[PDB]
Amino acid sequence: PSHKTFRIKQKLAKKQRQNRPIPYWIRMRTDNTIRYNAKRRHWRRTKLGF
Amino acid sequence: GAYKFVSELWRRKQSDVMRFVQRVRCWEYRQQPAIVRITRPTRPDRARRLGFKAKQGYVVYRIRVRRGGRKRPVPKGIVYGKPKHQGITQLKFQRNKRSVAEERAGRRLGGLRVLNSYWVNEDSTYKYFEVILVDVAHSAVRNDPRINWLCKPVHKHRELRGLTSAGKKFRGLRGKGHRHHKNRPSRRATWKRNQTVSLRRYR
Amino acid sequence: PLRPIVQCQTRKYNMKARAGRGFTLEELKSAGIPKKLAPTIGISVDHRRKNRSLEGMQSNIQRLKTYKAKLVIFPRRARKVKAGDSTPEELANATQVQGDYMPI
Amino acid sequence: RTSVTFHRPKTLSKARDPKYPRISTPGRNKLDQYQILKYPLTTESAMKKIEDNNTLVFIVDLKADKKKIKAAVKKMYDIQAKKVNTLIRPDGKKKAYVKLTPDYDALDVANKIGII
Amino acid sequence: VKAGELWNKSKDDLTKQLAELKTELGQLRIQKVASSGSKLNRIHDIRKSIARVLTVINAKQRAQLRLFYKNKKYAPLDLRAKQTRAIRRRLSPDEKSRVLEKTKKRTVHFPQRKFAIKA
Amino acid sequence: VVRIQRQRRILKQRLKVPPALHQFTRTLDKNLATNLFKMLLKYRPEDKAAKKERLLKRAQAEAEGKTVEAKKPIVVKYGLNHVTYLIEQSKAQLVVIAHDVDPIELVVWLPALCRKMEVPYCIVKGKSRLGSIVHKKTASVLCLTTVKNEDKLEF
RNA sequence: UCCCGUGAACCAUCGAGUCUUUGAACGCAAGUUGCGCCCGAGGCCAUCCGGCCGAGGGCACGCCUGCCUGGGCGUCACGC
RNA sequence: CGCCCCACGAGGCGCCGUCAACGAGUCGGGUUGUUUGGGAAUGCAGCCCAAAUCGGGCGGUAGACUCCGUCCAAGGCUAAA
RNA sequence: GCGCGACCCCAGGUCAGGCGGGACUACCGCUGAGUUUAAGCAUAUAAAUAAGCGGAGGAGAAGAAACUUACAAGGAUUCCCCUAGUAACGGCGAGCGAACCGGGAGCAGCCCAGCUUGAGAAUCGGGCGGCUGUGCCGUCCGAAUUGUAGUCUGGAGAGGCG
Ligand SMILES: [Mg+2]
Ligand SMILES: [Mg+2]
Ligand SMILES: [Mg+2]
Ligand SMILES: [Mg+2]
Ligand SMILES: [Mg+2]
Ligand SMILES: [Mg+2]
Ligand SMILES: [Mg+2]
Ligand SMILES: [Mg+2]
Ligand SMILES: [Mg+2]
Ligand SMILES: [Mg+2]
Ligand SMILES: [Mg+2]
Ligand SMILES: [Mg+2]
Ligand SMILES: [Mg+2]
Ligand SMILES: [Mg+2]
Repeated sequence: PSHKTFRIKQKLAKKQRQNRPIPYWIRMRTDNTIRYNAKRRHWRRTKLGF
Repeated sequence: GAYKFVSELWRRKQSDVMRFVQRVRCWEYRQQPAIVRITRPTRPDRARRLGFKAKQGYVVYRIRVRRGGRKRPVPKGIVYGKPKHQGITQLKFQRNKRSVAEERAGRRLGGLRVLNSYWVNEDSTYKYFEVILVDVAHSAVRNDPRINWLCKPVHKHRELRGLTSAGKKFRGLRGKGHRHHKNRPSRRATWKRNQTVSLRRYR
Repeated sequence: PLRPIVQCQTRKYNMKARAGRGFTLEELKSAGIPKKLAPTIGISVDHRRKNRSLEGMQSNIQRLKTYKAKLVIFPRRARKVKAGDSTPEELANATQVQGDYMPI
Repeated sequence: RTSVTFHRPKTLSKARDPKYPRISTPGRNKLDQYQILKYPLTTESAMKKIEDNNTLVFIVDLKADKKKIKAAVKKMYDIQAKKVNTLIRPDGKKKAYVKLTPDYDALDVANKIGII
Repeated sequence: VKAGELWNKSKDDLTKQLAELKTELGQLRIQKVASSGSKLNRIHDIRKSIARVLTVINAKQRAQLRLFYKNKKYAPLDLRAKQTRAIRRRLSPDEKSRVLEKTKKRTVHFPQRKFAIKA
Repeated sequence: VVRIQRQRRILKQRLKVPPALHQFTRTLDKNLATNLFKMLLKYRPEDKAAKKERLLKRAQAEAEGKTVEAKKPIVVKYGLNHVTYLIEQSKAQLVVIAHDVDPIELVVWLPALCRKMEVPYCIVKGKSRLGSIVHKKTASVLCLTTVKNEDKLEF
């Protein structure tokens, strides 16, 4: 909500920085397995629940 | 040699001298807090024989405990079971009140280690035990050859675990032959030893 | 350390000798081997046993005497040989005897 | 006595006088000027602030307060702030709008540090 | 800059160099947002040199401070030998060797002698 | 604390003290007590300040002469165990028991002991005042075994 | 220049260091970066040689040994 | 392997006969609950009773007596297996 | 209008310290079921367990007989083997169940309180200072005579003698 605690804003910051598709270059690091970012979250699908 | 005189004086516990001096103390005790520091043993010869010394770091605490048994703490007295564990009010606790006093003082006095405890007064409601504790940090106790044994780490919360003189009595270790053989090393260690299905290699 | 010849208890085994825990004070005294010093020179001491028979007492004395005949003891210091010790030439030939050096 | 109530007497206390200091080393300043002023944000929306309103937009350590921001903006850059506004931008860091007293020129400072 | 030369410096010059490194990182952090290329990488060197000079400062300061409070005086909780809580509470050796008179006599007399057999 | 220590003495008043404890509350009268304590002060035990000098200055008598010239120093004796030892060997020529020892059982029996072994005793008032004689915080019992020949009659 | 060496390394290893907010968690709290008190390196002016901004650091609870300040005719002595 | 040499104090061994102190609401008893293989009750616990010093606990059937064997509680520490 | 000593007890951000929490294999203590078995079930069994609440160490607990035995007797603790699915116990039903003896593994005994310096607290602590720094020494304060230290622990021991 518009009146959010600083703790919840603090944790929304990090759950924001944790949404980006994996960098283009990681994919060529040696003996690599990370393929796509399997920890995406969408605001309409998976609610943080906090 | 005074301790023998005072020893028999305290042995004659129905004489009128002890009846007086003991009832008045029962009033004084009943008017003070449950756990209280007392600067001197009230029974110096009893304390001597249990290892009290007039040396710094040995402190004496009077713990008041209540009398009577243990009534099963369930939601009303309603025990879900078969008629044979369906009783409430006549069950007795398995640790003596002396040990309960030691183990009350063990929870109150975190930093100091229980050594012993001895009866001092009693009535219909309460028993009063004076519990000798030791400060295992003061140099006068760290440099005594006779009582270092209590500063080694295997001796933390003796009373919480059953290792004092009153502890052994309710653990069943006053006794040696049969009549006391199941209680060594402990009744649960005996039970495990006796239940192990020993399946040897070349059975 | 050494052990006594004793009899077993219990009718089933009364006739079979076996090793005990220690020589009684009476054997250690009558052998010339003091109470405090028998564990020092490798002889057990058992304060709890009772001797009721000359036969047992003399048998255990015989074990003590044989052991004191074939015992060698190094000095507490290098040159100071006191009473109860043994000669240098005796000490130079002592080995670690292994197994049961007195079978019962 | 006068009153039927015994209130506890007045005793006297001494101040702590340790025989050994608990923390010997002198604590360094960790919210120093260089932590407290990370880097000036240089979006075009802020570039407009530089020339319209005589303001510099910094990104400051999240545990900053306006008093420390003005003090550091003075020690660094050798200016003063007539007023600072702060907000914690949703990505996580704090952003501070430092308005210069109109003695100093924001263009001049922006070109003394290189923003525009 | 190399720790060999840093340990070979005065206190004031050491503080100067910290001021200079944090100002050089000040400038590289500025130009991270705008410019790029070859001065974007000097950041990592400058950060590590800040760490070097601060580690030098702290190591030398605490070494001096041990030299002064290690006069066998009361030592502070940031110098007192941390090992583990159990080790700190064990008894000292002169305290674990503490015995009684009836026992120190039992060893001054009547020790454990050295014996063999077959004599 | 004050409240309980007041009903303490009040309840000791109300209750019927048995004779063994009531032989106290019958103390020495002030005049004879002061006369006695004058002699007790004359025979005080040794100061800490004075006990270093007596061991310091015999150092030379041992080092050079090698011969001890001490005569017996005679002072009052104290301490419950020691005084019961003296009394029960009957080496105690005068006993002075504090009335107010707590716990009382430490001296409930010294009157009877001195009585049935025929040793003169008094139940004086003030264990702290006894303690002052010997330089301790309490004394709880004193006894005299021997006095100087210059004051036998006074004794 | 990191190269026949005070010397690279997402190297091994461990002694010298740092170790934000928390947490038994300890100033009081807590859907609060909420609200207190004490000390204080430094500097300003002087409403005095004092006050203000301070960097840092403190303030829990029960306890043990010692010390300081106290209370109670509880027991006393010595006194007005 | 070297320098320092161990005593009038302690211990051992032997003689003696006079001493010879040993742990209290603790043991023990009744009853109650639990526990046990422990059975006129194995332990433990509550409550009440409540000690002894030519004395106390045991000898797996409750009891009185005579004798016997056995040990000395109610304080504490202790590796290895 | 006093100066005091003790006792009890206060408040101290006083000097120096010790306590809480965490992991679960094993170890110690309390608490404590029922499904099941009994071809029903109500004691019994499940079980002196699972769960619950606490305490430690690297092992813990136990431990030098107020023991067993009836022998020609043995001699602390612990574990393995046998004793023994036996004595016992049990709606004597289902079921349950140890010990002494013996064989092995390993082996180790100790220390206090008391009557016992009284020509003399010889004991201990804290502050300060010095050094050889896990301590030792010099000095001050204090604890302690309601007894610290020393001798003694039943196998003895205290004495006197050699
Ligand atoms: Mg929706
Ligand atoms: Mg705002
Ligand atoms: Mg139960
Ligand atoms: Mg029963
Ligand atoms: Mg019953
Ligand atoms: Mg033990
Ligand atoms: Mg139930
Ligand atoms: Mg069924
Ligand atoms: Mg069925
Ligand atoms: Mg059914
Ligand atoms: Mg069963
Ligand atoms: Mg469980
Ligand atoms: Mg153990
Ligand atoms: Mg068979």
